[PDB]
Amino acid sequence: MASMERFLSVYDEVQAFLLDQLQSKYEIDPNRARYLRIMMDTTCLGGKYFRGMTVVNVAEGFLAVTQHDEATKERILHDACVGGWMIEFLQAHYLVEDDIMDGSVMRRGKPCWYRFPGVTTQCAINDGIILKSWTQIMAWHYFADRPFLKDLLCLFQKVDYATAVGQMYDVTSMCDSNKLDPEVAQPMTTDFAEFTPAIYKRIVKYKTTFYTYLLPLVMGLLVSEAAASVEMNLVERVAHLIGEYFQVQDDVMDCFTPPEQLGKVGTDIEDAKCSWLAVTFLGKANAAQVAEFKANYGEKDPAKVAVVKRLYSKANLQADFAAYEAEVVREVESLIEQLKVKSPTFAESVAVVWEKTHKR
Amino acid sequence: MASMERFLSVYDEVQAFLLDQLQSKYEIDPNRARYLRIMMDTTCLGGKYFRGMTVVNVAEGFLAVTQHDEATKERILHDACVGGWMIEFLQAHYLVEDDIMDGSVMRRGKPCWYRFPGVTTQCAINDGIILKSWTQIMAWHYFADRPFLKDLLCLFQKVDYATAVGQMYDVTSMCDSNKLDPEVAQPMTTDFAEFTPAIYKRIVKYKTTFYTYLLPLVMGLLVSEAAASVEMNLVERVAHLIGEYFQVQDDVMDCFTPPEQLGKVGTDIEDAKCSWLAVTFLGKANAAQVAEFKANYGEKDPAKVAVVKRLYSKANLQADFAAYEAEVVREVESLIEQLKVKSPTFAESVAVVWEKTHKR
Ligand SMILES: CC[C@H]1CC[C@H](N2CCOCC2)CC1
Ligand SMILES: CC[C@H]1CC[C@H](N2CCOCC2)CC1
Ligand SMILES: [Zn+2]
Ligand SMILES: [Zn+2]
Ligand SMILES: [Zn+2]
Ligand SMILES: [Zn+2]
Repeated sequence: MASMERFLSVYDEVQAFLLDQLQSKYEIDPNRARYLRIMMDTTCLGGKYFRGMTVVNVAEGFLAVTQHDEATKERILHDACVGGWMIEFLQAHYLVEDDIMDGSVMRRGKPCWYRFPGVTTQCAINDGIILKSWTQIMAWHYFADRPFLKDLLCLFQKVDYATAVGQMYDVTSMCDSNKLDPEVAQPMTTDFAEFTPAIYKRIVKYKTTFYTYLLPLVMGLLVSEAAASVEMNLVERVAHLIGEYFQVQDDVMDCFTPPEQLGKVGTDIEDAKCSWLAVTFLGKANAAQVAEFKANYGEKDPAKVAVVKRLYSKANLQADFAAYEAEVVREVESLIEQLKVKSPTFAESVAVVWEKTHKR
Repeated sequence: MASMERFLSVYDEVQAFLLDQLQSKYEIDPNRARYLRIMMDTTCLGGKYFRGMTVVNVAEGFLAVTQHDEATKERILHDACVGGWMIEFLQAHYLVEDDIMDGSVMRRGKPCWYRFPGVTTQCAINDGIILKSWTQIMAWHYFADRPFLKDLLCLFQKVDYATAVGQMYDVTSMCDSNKLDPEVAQPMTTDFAEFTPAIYKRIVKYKTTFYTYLLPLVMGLLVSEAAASVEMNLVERVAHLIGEYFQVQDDVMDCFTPPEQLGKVGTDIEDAKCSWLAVTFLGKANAAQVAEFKANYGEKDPAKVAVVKRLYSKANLQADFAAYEAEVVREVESLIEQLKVKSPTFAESVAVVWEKTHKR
């Protein structure tokens, strides 16, 4: 059975489980069940399933090099699908709540869940809570007797928390740290002193890399009972690196990829986000250019946003991107090596992850 | 050591742990640590700590009848405090997100967290996520080697999910079930056919009783290693009953307790909530009164809200409350009995829970 077909089948099975348990154990009625099935489909399906599929792909790699009964291979693949769906639903939880937080209009060329006429923010916040609770219901049901249950739950729990901290770093990235104060409305930075490479790195590492790269790779190891084929410090370092790279790309596309191809109107400029472009720009600009950046950044006025766009386009940022890109290709290859020692299999999965990221 | 002093001390210890781990392991900076410490204090302190204190009180009851070393008594009390704080922080998570969902202004005579000038909804949604993640960080840290770890986590997980489902039942309680549809904006019910005792009961059971009553009692048993001193079906039935009773009181006070004494302007009438008053009113009203209720309910106009208030006050609802109150006193006493068999200790704790609820 092809891996995608398997992964999508398991969604139908998990959905049916969740909804069936709502009726048999939570006293739900058919119309509320239907609303939650619609919610589930709309918030969880539609992407490429990169994150869930990585869990499957890692597990399929160990299956080729490890002796097992047929029934065990099937169980391991089924566990990888369920775990992959836990990461997809975790993502979904975050997408729903982030879109509410940020006033987003569209994602994947379709309205944000909260903007659906019969949803509203009042329901969408809680819909998002339910999405994350589902991930735990899946874990406890499907993995109740698995030796990896504790490690999976503890790992999931740490990644979730990192992601939340990451969101906090992100939403506060345009404030002066020393000005943060629940009692006082937060002004945007005037100096941009906190738009550094290290600070950017901290945002991206927590907000994205933990859930997008670390968790799918390690989940694959956990369901394969194969955490000993790796040096965990290496899996960390490689995932952080691939993760950062991926966010840099999204940061560049927010600005420069047409809204139709992007699936949303990018607003990082008007939101004053600490993006790769703003940081990298500020790292090379002269005093006149820094002045002009400061006069136009984080402002809804399209002229001022077009001013920021002009500075970036004129600053030869492609040269900086290319150089960052060469250094990451370099470091990632070195990490794949250092992993190839213990597991050609895992190094190969990490190689494929890297390729899908690099080639998008 | 008095139990409250102990419980509050453990908060300072857990806070210090959480914040220290953010700095040593999540790369946090002092001003973001301060923002989260403020967040934590403002969202988690200020109530009576009924829910967390019940965990402690249950455990103190078993300590009086069970042989243990001093060091073990201290460990059990410390575990009960931590677990009690997990329920308090779970509550906090829900209060923060609910207040955002509902457009609330005040709770406990102070502004809702999201309304604080340097918070905003963009941050408060995620602050709420962090609050719930904290409960898991506490559990994994403090209970890492405890035999009850799995049962605690699985229980916590089910209660959380029930609470979320409960919120869904609550926010949709004024819609016709057959009209729920993410694609279509939801009109308020015109027939009130779903304002029944059974339906009300389903809302309250999921939204409130699981986290307020079931979880503190069972957590106390779990940390005491004492789940065998009880028939779990009885602990369930008694908690549902005490839980319903408590919500009926809050439903009555939303309407009839002055805003200064209540700590918020009650809006159940204008929100068209399926409250004990609306259900009980509709269960005894004549055709003329039902007409008048339908013409005035779920409307911001203070005259129409004062019209609903007049109907209730004229409908002799105190007679219905008194009768409900006698039947619950009756059934709760019967349940305490049925529990007294296996554990005078646990029956006594449940007796105290009941008294604190009944006497408020
Ligand atoms: C294309 C890169 C995107 C992927 C989605 C990322 N965040 C969405 C909301 O919170 C979770 C993570 C932001 C970067
Ligand atoms: C005095 C009774 C109150 C206690 C708080 C209840 N809910 C608040 C928001 O979600 C969690 C539960 C509503 C009833
Ligand atoms: Zn965001
Ligand atoms: Zn982006
Ligand atoms: Zn509410
Ligand atoms: Zn209320």
